[PDB]
Amino acid sequence: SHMTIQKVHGREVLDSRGNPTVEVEVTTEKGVFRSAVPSGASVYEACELRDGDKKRYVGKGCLQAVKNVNEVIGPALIGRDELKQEELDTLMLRLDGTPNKGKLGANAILGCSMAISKAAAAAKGVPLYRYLASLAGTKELRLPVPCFNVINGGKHAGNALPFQEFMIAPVKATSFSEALRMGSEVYHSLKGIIKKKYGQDAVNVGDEGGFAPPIKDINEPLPILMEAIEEAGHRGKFAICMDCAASETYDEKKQQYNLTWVTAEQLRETYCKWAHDYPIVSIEDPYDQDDFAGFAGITEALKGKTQIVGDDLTVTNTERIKMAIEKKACNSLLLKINQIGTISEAIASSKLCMENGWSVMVSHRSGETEDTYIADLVVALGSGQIKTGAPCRGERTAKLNQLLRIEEELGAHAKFGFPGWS
Amino acid sequence: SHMTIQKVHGREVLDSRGNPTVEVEVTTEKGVFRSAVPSGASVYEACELRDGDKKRYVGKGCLQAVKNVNEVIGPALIGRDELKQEELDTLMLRLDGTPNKGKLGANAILGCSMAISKAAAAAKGVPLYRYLASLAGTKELRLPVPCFNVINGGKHAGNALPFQEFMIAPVKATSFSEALRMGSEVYHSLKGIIKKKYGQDAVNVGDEGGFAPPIKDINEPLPILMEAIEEAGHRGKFAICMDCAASETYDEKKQQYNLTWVTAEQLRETYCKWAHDYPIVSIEDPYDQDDFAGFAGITEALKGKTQIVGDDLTVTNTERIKMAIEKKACNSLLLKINQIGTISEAIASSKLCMENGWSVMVSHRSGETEDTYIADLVVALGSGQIKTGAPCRGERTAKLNQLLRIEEELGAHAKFGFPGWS
Ligand SMILES: [Zn+2]
Ligand SMILES: [Zn+2]
Ligand SMILES: [Zn+2]
Ligand SMILES: [Zn+2]
Repeated sequence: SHMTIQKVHGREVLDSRGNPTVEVEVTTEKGVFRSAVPSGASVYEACELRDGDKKRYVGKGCLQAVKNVNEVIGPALIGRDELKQEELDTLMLRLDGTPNKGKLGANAILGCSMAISKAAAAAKGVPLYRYLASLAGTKELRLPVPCFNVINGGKHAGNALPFQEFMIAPVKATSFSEALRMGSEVYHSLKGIIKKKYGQDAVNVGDEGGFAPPIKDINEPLPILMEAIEEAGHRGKFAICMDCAASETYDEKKQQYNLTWVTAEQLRETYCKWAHDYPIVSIEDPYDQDDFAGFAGITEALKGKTQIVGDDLTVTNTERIKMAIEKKACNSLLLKINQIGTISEAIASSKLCMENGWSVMVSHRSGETEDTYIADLVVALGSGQIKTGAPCRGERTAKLNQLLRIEEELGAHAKFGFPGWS
Repeated sequence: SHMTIQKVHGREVLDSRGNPTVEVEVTTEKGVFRSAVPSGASVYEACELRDGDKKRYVGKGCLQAVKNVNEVIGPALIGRDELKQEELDTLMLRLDGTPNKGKLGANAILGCSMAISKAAAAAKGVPLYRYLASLAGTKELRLPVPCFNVINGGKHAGNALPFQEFMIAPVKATSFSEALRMGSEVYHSLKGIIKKKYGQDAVNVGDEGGFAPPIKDINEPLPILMEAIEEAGHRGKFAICMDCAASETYDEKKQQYNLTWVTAEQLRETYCKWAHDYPIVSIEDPYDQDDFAGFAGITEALKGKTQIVGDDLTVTNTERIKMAIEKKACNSLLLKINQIGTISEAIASSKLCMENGWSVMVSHRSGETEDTYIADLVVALGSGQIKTGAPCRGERTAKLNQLLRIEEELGAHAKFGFPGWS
């Protein structure tokens, strides 16, 4: 019939770091719907298909993934009812036939899954976040507390700092508008504080908009963030979220954490000390991707005070998530749609986790685009936690602006934040 | 009647640096059309209205500008035919009544002018760039050579480098696709070259996605860019564009250029030496905003080999442009829509310049957004020269991706590049 999918086309585009990624457009009677796939540039993840042709983009081309969209998936979608998300996502999973989307590519299937949901939402006559909420059966929509990336370390910075991300979050804000503003003002106080204590050539930013100051000391980042919060004029209104990415400094051969050498229990120490002294309400990957025992041991320890977020642990993987749920290895799931492959599965994983008392933090990827899907997504799941970078760089601010638009659209009574952090 | 403007709404959003700016939406029977205003964070420019309220965004709020959209311009636009660009833009100029748009604000009028053109294009049934080309009477559309920002100096970097921007341009590319790819690959070779000669904590990027290495030497940037071009594998396919922003180091009290102290004729020297030895096909603001005599003296000197681009000289100002045209102070106009205020005037200035043999380089602003208007604009004017930053950072890549979409849409026969640089 009529209101059916008419065209499906994919193409190569650049992400925020100059690397190619996939973009898909689904055309229907109501228009053209386009979605772009994020990239993290980093085993449990769904397969991201790259050309590997050193002649183009240093082998990072996505021509094969685009081709799979234009030649295999697209033609199977022509004529189909875009309203059937689960049915269409299932078709693509079956079209691929492998557990990790290795034949067609997760970066080929995801663009389609996303664009389909956008076309279906338009067909229904409601914004994306509303269509996705009904899809996820979400009872209450809500604007998330944005966790802004402001200080980099580890593999991220040519620093003396081992841990990865240091974030600030306006938990006490009463609206996303105020939240975004506060985050912004603090980000600027920080820029000025870092320029004074490290120099002008120290405020340039990393992939996520945050700073990578030459921090040569480990108990320096937290206090500097408190000072920036203080100076911005928002003392007591923020909390802190960390992403240790502890795997990047762990080798079993030693069962060591070279920060110098420290171990787990001798690590669960630094954490507790930082979670007792600072308002750190969330720690991501405090341990290695497989140190389950250590994972669950820091989860019940900091329970009620600091959520433990799984990333290199859950890798947004179904099997991996259930292993974590069973061993209580963590209580917060970082949701990266491109690590799983489809929206039906992404939503399924969020629901499974929330059903087990877990919280969900929707996040971006190191390599983002002007795409704003996760903005509508985080609101549709009503999780109240998202991480799309510092309030700097277009691929980050595009999401923050979309959240502003969603709030305005919902009205003064729109709910804001994570109830456990307010 | 029917296909008329139904709603006009403005709001505050964040640009790529965390600072507020204006965004406008024009709703018609065919949909919602939104455009965001760029910001350069820097006398001849049209007025950018800021709140000046230190309580919000350090006085950078744009509530007054948004309010002017929602309360003065918007209501005057309800019911109007969006097809009449010049008529509607003229109305807004008259609504403001001041030569510099100081009553309503250039950042209030521009969003409206832009969104109106988008709504009119949809009403006509053609993409934005096509509607704008007919509006500008452009005879031949063409994809521009992108001039990528890769090395920062002056007020831009805590460098020992005085001059502002150093850009690379794939002039010999045969298509925008190839152009974007080459630019990207070189950008990556550069990242690796700079990391080796300056360190890991030296590849973080500036506002425009480029690098601000600790270059402590002045004849270092050019050779490093040639090396990066060479290594990427595109020897002889690139050219170089510079933005001296010579005003930032000039004080008449002295009539000096503190690079140390050098003068004009003793500056026109370094330029010539760099334009004789390197493939520098374009120099922006080689002199102070008022050193006309020096401006025209370097224009006929490097004529045929290196275009002289006016920025702090022309400030996209009508009166300023005519003074330059008369004295042959330069031959290339940097086009910044938010420096003038409306699309009719922006297009008028481009046509006036091209009619006098000048070239036109459409550009972004230090503070951009996920907006992609200038992508369709540069193509609509058929100038073949645009500058939207390095192939890094979403507010820059969003434009580069839009250009990719425009090319694909035009077809294999689509023209690419600036004929004088090919
Ligand atoms: Zn990170
Ligand atoms: Zn992580
Ligand atoms: Zn610049
Ligand atoms: Zn300039």
